[PDB]
Amino acid sequence: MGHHHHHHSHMVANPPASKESIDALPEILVTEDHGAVGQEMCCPICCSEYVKGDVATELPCHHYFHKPCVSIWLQKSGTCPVCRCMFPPPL
Ligand SMILES: [Zn+2]
Ligand SMILES: [Zn+2]
Repeated sequence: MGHHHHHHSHMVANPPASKESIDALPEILVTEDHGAVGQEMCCPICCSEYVKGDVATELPCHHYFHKPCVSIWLQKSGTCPVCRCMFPPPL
């Protein structure tokens, strides 16, 4: 039920991460035996599936995405799309 649309969440906005902190994340080469990596078979950011050849990574809050796309997202929204937790992780 989306009757009241509070589109802008948070009173204070979350800052974007630095590339250095993202590049330091574990690089997971998506192999052909990996149709899904710790989640669905689809990378929400790309609305596309996981196949051999793409580069995945794991956010410290245990959430997998493609490194290429998450590196841009984290510097744009600085939040894990699935849990809305900040990156780098809050305290
Ligand atoms: Zn992706
Ligand atoms: Zn997360």
